[PDB]
Amino acid sequence: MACNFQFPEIAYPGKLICPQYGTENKDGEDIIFNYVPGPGTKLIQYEHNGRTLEAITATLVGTVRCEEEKTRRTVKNILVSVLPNDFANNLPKEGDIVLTRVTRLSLQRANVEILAVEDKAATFSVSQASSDLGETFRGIIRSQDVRSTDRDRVKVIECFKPGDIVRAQVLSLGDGTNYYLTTARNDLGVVFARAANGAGGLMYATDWQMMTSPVTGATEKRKCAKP
Amino acid sequence: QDRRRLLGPAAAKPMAFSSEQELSLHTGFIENCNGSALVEARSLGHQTSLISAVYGPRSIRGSFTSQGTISIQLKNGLLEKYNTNELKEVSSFLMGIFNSVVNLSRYPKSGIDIFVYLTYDKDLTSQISSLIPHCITSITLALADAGIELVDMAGAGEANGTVVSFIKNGEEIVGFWKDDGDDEDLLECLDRCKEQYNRYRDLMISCLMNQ
Amino acid sequence: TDDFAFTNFIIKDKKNSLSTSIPLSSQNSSFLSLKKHNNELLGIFVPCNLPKTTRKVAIENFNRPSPDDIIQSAQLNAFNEKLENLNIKSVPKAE
Amino acid sequence: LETIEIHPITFPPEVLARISPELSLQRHLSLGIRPCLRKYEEFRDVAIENNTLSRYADAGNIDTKNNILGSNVLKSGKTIVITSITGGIIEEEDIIANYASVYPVVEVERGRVGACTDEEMTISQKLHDSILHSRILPKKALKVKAGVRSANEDGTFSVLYPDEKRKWSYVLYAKIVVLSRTGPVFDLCWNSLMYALQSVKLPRAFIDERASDLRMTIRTRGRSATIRETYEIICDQTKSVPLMINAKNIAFASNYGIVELDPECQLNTVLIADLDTEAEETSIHSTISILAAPSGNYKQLTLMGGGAKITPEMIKRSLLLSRVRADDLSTRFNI
Amino acid sequence: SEVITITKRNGAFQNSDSQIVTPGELVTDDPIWMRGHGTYFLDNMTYSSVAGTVSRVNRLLSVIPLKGRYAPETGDHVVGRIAEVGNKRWKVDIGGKQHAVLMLGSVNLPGGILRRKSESDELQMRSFLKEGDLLNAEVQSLFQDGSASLHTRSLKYGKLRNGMFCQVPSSLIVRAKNHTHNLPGNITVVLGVNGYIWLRKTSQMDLARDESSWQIYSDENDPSISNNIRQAICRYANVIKALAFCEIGITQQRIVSAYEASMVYSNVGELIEKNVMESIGSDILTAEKMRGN
Amino acid sequence: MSVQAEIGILDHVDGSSEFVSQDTKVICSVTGPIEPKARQELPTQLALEIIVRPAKGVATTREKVLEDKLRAVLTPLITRHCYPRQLCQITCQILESGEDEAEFSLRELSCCINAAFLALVDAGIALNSMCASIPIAIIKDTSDIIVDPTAEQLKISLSVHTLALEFVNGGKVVKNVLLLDSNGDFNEDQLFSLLELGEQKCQELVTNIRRIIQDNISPRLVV
Amino acid sequence: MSLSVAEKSYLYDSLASTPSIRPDGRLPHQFRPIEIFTDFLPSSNGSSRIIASDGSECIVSIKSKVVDHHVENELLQVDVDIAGQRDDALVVETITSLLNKVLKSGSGVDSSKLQLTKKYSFKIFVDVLVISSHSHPISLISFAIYSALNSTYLPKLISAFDDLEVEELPTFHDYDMVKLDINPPLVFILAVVGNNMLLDPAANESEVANNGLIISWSNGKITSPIRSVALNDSNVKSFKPHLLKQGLAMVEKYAPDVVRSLENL
Repeated sequence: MACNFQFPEIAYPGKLICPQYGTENKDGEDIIFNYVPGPGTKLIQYEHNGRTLEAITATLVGTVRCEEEKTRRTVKNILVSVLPNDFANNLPKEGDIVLTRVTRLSLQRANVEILAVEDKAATFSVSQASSDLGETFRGIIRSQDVRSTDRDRVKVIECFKPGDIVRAQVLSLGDGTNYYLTTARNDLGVVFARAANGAGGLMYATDWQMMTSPVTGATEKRKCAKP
Repeated sequence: QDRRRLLGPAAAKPMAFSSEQELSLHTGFIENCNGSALVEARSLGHQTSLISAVYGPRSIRGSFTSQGTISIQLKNGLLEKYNTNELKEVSSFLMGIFNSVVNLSRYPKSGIDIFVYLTYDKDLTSQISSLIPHCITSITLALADAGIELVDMAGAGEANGTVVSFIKNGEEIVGFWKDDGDDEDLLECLDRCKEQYNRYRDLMISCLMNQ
Repeated sequence: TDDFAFTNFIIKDKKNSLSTSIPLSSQNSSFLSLKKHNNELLGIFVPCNLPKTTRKVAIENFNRPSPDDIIQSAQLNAFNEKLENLNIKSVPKAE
Repeated sequence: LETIEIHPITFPPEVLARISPELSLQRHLSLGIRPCLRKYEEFRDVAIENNTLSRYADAGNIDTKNNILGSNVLKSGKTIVITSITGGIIEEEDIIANYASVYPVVEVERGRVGACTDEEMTISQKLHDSILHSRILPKKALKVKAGVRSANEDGTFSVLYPDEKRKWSYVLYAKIVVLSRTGPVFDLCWNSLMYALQSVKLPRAFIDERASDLRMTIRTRGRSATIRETYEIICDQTKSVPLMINAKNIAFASNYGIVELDPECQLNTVLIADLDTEAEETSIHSTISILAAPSGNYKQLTLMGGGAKITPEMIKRSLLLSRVRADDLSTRFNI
Repeated sequence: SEVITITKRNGAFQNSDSQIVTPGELVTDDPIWMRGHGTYFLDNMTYSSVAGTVSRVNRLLSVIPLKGRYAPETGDHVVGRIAEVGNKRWKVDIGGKQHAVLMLGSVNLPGGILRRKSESDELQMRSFLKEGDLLNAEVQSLFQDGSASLHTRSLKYGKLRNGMFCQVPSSLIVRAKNHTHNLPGNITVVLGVNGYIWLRKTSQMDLARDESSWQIYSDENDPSISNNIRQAICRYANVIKALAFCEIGITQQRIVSAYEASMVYSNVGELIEKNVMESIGSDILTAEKMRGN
Repeated sequence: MSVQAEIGILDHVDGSSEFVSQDTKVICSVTGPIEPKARQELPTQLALEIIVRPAKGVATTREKVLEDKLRAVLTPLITRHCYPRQLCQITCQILESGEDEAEFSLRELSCCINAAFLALVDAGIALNSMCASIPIAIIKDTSDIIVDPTAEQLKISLSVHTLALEFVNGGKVVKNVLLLDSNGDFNEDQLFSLLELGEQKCQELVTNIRRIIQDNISPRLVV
Repeated sequence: MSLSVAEKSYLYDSLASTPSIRPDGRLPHQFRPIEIFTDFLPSSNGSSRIIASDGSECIVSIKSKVVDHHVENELLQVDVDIAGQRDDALVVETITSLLNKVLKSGSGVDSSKLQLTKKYSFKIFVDVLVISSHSHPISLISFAIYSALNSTYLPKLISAFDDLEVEELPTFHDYDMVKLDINPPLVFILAVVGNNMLLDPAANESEVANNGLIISWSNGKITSPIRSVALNDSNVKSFKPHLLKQGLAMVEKYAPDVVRSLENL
């Protein structure tokens, strides 16, 4: 896509998007432009014409979209990012959500196997990892992130059990041993669970901390997901 | 026999015995894999089909690693017979090219599992040198389809059992192989293989353009 | 205009020209291109099992909930009542 | 309560299955369709190409780097099965021990770096087992004899045929690899095996004059028995006579599921034919595998009643579906 | 030759008494001595336990090792590198029998003096110090495990940068509290007790004796390292491999005399060859005999 | 004889049994609920890791096919949700097959299934229902069904069939069929004959195992 | 990695400039001190112990059998085995391949110094034990094989066998050995860090290098195998035709001197 007067509509690996520095006069006045890559781009080095050249080169097959982080006019910083199963294009990282399932409950924490990563929603992907396609990796939900209205005395047994399916945002990468989750927001928590502590009817959220069993007649308390 | 697999009678022994090419590409044709490619090359000499599948980015947690890594399995064809060691060499070769082409820094704790299936090779008329363009064509396509970052598309020719891989429009070389070619082929081969790379470059770009 | 702009143009035109745009003769004896387009059940390389449009009816069933649920992701009264309980508690934190 | 909301947003089918295959399966089931979004009693279509991989694919080319006896590529859904059948040579009614078996390796690729996994090994042995109990290959057929290959001093060589001391039988393997398994693969492996087996030819085999007095001088550093006779037998594929096989005992497989639908568990007994997605493989615990042959003979039914109700009424319908599928495949590829 | 050195041999695989170098042999039956390290006993009869000499260290006549793994002590200042990064400590490789510990109450940090870090996380530790990074740290208390609690706490202490690695046996350098000093050509050697040697261009912290506070554990390689600076460091590290080779002590004056003696040869790669390493060590001994020490 | 069963014979293991069926002889142990391995931790479920080891030679691929067959049957027999995140290792050692191991697995399998039930009864792990399994062949000489066949009768088989059924509400109402593995040629009228007979012959076997466990448990547990 | 971030940049700068000074401080044509020790097995045909300056040690041993060669298409078998690695890790088997191809018959090595009559060849069993590795072994193995194969003594034939002498197995003289002359290749490793091409990387250099080029010298000239390799994963870059042509030129000049010094001890 056009963003100025030098952008390609369609890009591919190894194809220039734009020069590292630009210029155009808007209102009789030059505006130096300073381009940097983000995800789906790299700034790659070159020599051409007997001089060093540096340039913005697409890495991924897609539409060339502009976004921001922001001579005798300001420099304006334009990030360059070419967005295009797709677990090969995201790994768990910050600001991606993951779909996780509790593979062990513990005193101040919960090991939760990652079965899927959400696109950075309306655009969703599924992890290639499965317990039937082999390999596992896990991240941790802590006692501190369960809620955030009260959260330093709400234990994870009071809100979770094993086998519950939970949507959580990856808070940080953290330590190399785990991914640090947060379920704190009002759109994260248990997507669904099964009554009778993970053995009964399939139950869904009917309050933000109660899931009504359709087969026992009773509420099974949790932390819950919301839209 | 063995505990992990059935191997039938063990005192039993095998049977004793008695641009000049067209590459047509395909992708995204089988699913349980993040991207796949198919390369069939036909030539006077021999016709060949190579399948590739690339699995992951996968997380490899319980350890922090400086950056990601690439792991290459070649699998012996069902109609071609090679020593395990040669497959290792070629795996090692391809890894060192891919190390240079795939950018690895957007992905901490990464291992990528690449599978090269060297399924069919058939002569109508070493050998392992000849299929290196085709392996490099296949795998690149697959990394592109999945959404794995790449510096430039990787691609190579074969001139006289000599394989030279370039990126950046013939300008840079990312690998060199010579095995049982003739002494002082250097100019002929580099000129001849540049032609080949520029020619298969655009083919891969046009496969990626139907999607 | 600038020297930068000219070099950029020469390089970019060089890449664009590299690809060019030739069709591809198939000459496919493996039959992979039909497999790629599995399509419906009235397609190519599929058996028939429904004489109706298989996909479209499924898609339609997708289509009826999605605008309704995505917009009404906090418009129902349960959510609105719950938002107030969060919002009241939320306030002493901000201030 | 009574106003409603707090159900999460809509997830695509795949993502829905990763989240809960129990859930995703039942939801699909209510509209009357499989999770692969097709009706219960349709299947996956089967496309084969044969002799595109075998040694004997051409008549004007016999090349010595090839030895593949019979071969098939079979594609169903996205799941592709490549079968190669390969010989060896071992010097040696209705009784099970007069029928022989293929000694397969079945290799499955699901993203596992290995190829020695518990899922693939169980397949391969069970597969040896099916071939035994279906009675396809009588041991008389691999029991071949040898003629004479005598070289002349007339600068010619005569390899003399019997009508096709010691005796020999062949053995049969199958190297079957699988790319992008999405459901139960067993039946795919079995379908392709047959088209291959009916494409198998066997090399001819010959021996020299005074074979029983040819020497072995290969073993050394004994201790006695380091000079002896041995038989030595090359195979020549300049002629190959085709496999003698029992057609009646050819089967073609199918796969079934038995599952229940409950309307309060996506908040009787329902029959699915064949399984294609992850969601179907995961949670259709009651399943019947049938190999049916296309005259109303059955060479295996295996029911695994993993928990749910089975009335035999479902079993009675599946044995008919399987023979009619068997009849369809049969006529479809004329093999 | 001109281009290669080959020490030439063929025909074979390779080329008195001393105080108790076999355990199982009777050191003493005295019950007041031999109570310390490198002995064991049945009764008071002590039969050695290691190889070495008997000699009085401290208050006790004791078997003392001939050579062995580096042993930490309090007051030592050592140069060493990160093996592991944890949630509460770095594990440090000093070349000892196990790893030494370096932890959060014991570490100066770039961005202040202790700032840029508000909670413990394995990440926040890791950003400053990566595995394999090299850093000069002093021994805070020696524990009886083997383990040594280390500390960085000055603005001279912390990362070693702008240099080249060199390494020796730890028993062929002088044992002192400090041995880190300026040498001619204005390079500084940073020389621990553990055998690890960093040689770098004289920077602010070592230039202030004759600092930094945002560069304590932050990565930075100056672009202002020049030709003659680099060559000085190659020659310096080489002459140090001559005294190492010759199995004598390394004192700062031996390095300066060695450095100057090596200049009859005009190219720096000629100074790793054996014939020359023996000449350089022979010169220094010759200087020690003429001088009187 | 016909069948004999004993429990409690092994003492170091959580539960155990010895199942003998004529020539065929299987001794079994259930160990657990015990501490999971990390690869065999399942979230809400008890894990099963079953091992079948033949008397002659060493276990191969065959015993994995058997493990799957056993695992199928055992997963709704043992209450999975009774222990979450624990493993149970069931180790079934065959002391005599007395037949040919590759060729026929009819007696071998039926015996393992029964010794597994008993061992689990001794173990104390929850069991929803009674399971037994009986071996059924068809011999070519009369071209007809012979129930609970001997080693000789197996040789002259044209086909062989094991069935296992889940026994509730008095251990006498067939709830479900957990297995019916019918190998060799059969046509439908035989197969429903094999169910019918199958039903009654199972229910006898259930009576006999039922009886055995009472008699052996009763001097132990006293009041 | 096992080095510092700081250390790698210093090196990169050091090496990449015009002088290309490095911890040894060699110009690009010079080689570190190696020690050749030979003939220490009286049981083997020939044997070799080579100790290098990084403290890397290879031991290379030559055993044999005479065999009919018309049922064989291989005469030299390399088995490589690296202490502290198993018999099937990727690097070990890739080294086995390289070495087997370097030593492949009729390709830079004789297949007529190993035959004693035109029906019988000696199958030379090269068996390589690496005692300590922490740098690449292949160059050192190449150099060790040279000294070995010029220390390889074989059985001397009793009498001039024909291929129709009596048509029975060849049979050796009891004591008398034949010296084996045979000129194996010498593998030489070149390293590229910027636009600078340097002979013989040390460990340290290998860890910062963009790529290297393995090339071999047989018979007074350069010859196949030619192979590029990437001597890290994480400091890798690409390179130009002109730098590959300068590395040709460099070996052609500096190789001959080395072969002649190594040949006579």
